[PDB]
Amino acid sequence: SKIQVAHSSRLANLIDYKLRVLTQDGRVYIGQLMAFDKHMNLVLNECIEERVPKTQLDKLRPLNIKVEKRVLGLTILRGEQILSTVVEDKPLLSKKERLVRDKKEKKQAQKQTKLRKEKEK
Amino acid sequence: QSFDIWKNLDRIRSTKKNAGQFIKGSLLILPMRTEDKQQFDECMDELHKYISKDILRCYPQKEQKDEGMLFYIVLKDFNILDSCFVLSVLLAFQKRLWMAPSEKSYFRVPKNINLTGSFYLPKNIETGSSIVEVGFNVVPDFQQFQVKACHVSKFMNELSNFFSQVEFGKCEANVINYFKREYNRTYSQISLALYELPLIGDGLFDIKSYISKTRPIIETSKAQMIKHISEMKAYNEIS
Amino acid sequence: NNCSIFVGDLAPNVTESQLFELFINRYASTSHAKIVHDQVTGMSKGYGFVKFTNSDEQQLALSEMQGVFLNGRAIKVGPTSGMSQFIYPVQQQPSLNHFTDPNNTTVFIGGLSSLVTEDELRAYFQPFGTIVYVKIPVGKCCGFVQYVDRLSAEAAIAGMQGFPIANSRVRLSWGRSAKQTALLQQAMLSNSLQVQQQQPGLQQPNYGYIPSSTCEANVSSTMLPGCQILNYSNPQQVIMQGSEAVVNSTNAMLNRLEQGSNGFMFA
Amino acid sequence: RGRKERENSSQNETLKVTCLSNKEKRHIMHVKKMNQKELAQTSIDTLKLLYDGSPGYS
RNA sequence: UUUAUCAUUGAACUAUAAUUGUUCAUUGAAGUCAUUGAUGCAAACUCCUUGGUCACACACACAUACGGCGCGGAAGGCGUG
Repeated sequence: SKIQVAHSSRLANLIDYKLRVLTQDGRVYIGQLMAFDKHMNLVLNECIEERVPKTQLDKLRPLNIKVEKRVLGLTILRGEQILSTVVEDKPLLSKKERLVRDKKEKKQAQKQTKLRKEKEK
Repeated sequence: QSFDIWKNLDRIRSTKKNAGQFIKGSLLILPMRTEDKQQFDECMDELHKYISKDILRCYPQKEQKDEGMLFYIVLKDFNILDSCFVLSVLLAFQKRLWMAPSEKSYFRVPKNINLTGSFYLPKNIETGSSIVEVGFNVVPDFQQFQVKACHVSKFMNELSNFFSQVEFGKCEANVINYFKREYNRTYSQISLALYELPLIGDGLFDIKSYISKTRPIIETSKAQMIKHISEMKAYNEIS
Repeated sequence: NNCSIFVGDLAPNVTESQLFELFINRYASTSHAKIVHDQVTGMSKGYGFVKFTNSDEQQLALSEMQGVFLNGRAIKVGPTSGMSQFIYPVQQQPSLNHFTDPNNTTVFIGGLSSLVTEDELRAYFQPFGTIVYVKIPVGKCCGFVQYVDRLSAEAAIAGMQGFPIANSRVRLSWGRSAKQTALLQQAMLSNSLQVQQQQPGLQQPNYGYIPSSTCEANVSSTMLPGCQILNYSNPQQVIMQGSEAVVNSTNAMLNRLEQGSNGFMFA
Repeated sequence: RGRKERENSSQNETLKVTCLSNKEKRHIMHVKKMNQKELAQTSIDTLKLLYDGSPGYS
């Protein structure tokens, strides 16, 4: 889908990407990751869960496929019953804009620590 | 036109623009009542000789009242002509017993009689005049439809214009027994309500507490009425 | 105006009489005063309302009692009443004529041919409801039909409109009584005020009476709600509604047909 | 933009822009914010006080 | 296009079943709503979020197939300090 996912990136670098994560059933969840852990428990913002019916599976066996989509919103999915994750869609704001946003967050956090040091005195 | 059923049947077969196709998922229920059974049986045997068993079915009652019987006539997967024929025959027969006891013809309709009747249809209808719908029906599932004061040809034309516009579909399988149980339940409720009619005074209203609950209140209301009459007399007095 | 002031944080030994003495008769005139006590204990919660007629006297009392010694504590007599989108609607009044009175139940009839009697005019307006008098002015070709109910007057106007009495079309409207018409004529001859008075009510609620119900005629009444309990008599007093009312009405209408076939009454 | 759109739009009319001062728009937006929050917090409570004497109110 | 509960008995009954099948009913345990329901098929209309809605010109190039020799932005590969 001409996204060109990064060639040397991991889960700390794939954050806030619109993932298309596959499970053991095939119940594909599409949404933005915002956190993970050692067991790969993924929170998913604006997530949608898509499946294929049993009648559509005969047409899928060797065209249009009518998938069943349900809307989950902000969910938190476990890492046991998942199989694979890919990157489907890029986020809204770019890498330089995320860098400027992270510098603003660091400056705001340093200002908050200076405010806590001023309130402690 | 004429007063014969078969001539209007030929006319409604002729100029209704290929009306031989029936309606997919079509159902009609006509509950009727007869005073006697023996006169009904010959007309119903002639109807079963004319109309097949798969299209039309009949359902008797349980003989609870022993005087007024209740017979269901269920037309299932019917065409537009057989519906008009069955409704014309039954609407002639359930009024010929009161108007013409000496005519003695189960398929010849006289001129002095007007066809006026009531038939149920399922709720899943789509219409997108003499036959009207009803407001405040008594059946939870079905819709009652009324025809009033028509001749034979007007009855044929109005029933054909009604069934040419309505669209049926996807009826429940044993909905006939459901309608039987609901109809018997509703009319057993109103029969019990008529049974409650002599039991008004002193029977089941707890009169011994109801007198003492309203004994000062009606007295104070009567005092208010006497004060109202006296104040009205003072208001209308010139003096 | 009825300005309200809310006194708060009062002591326990302060009844409504002490609050009425401290509120009224001190450069003001408090119309009402009530201390909000407990629902089941009877003790005062320390709060009370005082409603006065004038707003200036209540404002002066709230300005003078702000911090006054009230049974060993403060009075706190600041006002309770007086940017949201939702406000209650407010209206003026139609100055109380005989059209805009909802209790006005007497119908002015006109357009008569000066030929109908009083009993016949009673017979025109009898089944619409109970009635009190059917007197008409002489030489004025008009009259007055006063009922008890207002729905009976609505039914009488909605039915009797456009009905020709003795080859003469009727004119139905509202109007006052004879004494109020004499008062309006006495106040209009000098043209000083010409003010009217509202017709008195029914002192509602009234459980027993059923509107638009007539009865012409011991009584063992069960007072059941499906039937009728009390009714106004036909001249007048209050009668208990018996069970043999439709029988007496049927005998009365058969007697009326028998006496009207011959000519003993025209009504 | 297109040429004929410019000859059509610049000849029809010229509309008037309304605008307010700082304290006026501040007071109006504060009243609109309190109206939005009082509409977000309110709800219709007519059925509770309209069936108050009903036998199944308890 | 496809489904919308079983069992005992009564008046007939096809019948290897816990009378299965046909018409009517008493009773017994749970008893998805949905039949305008569910699946498949297919077209048209409308509305939402995104962009460089950018700088010059409305132009005759190419077998080594296309002068990728403008100012940038978004994603990525390779190389150097």
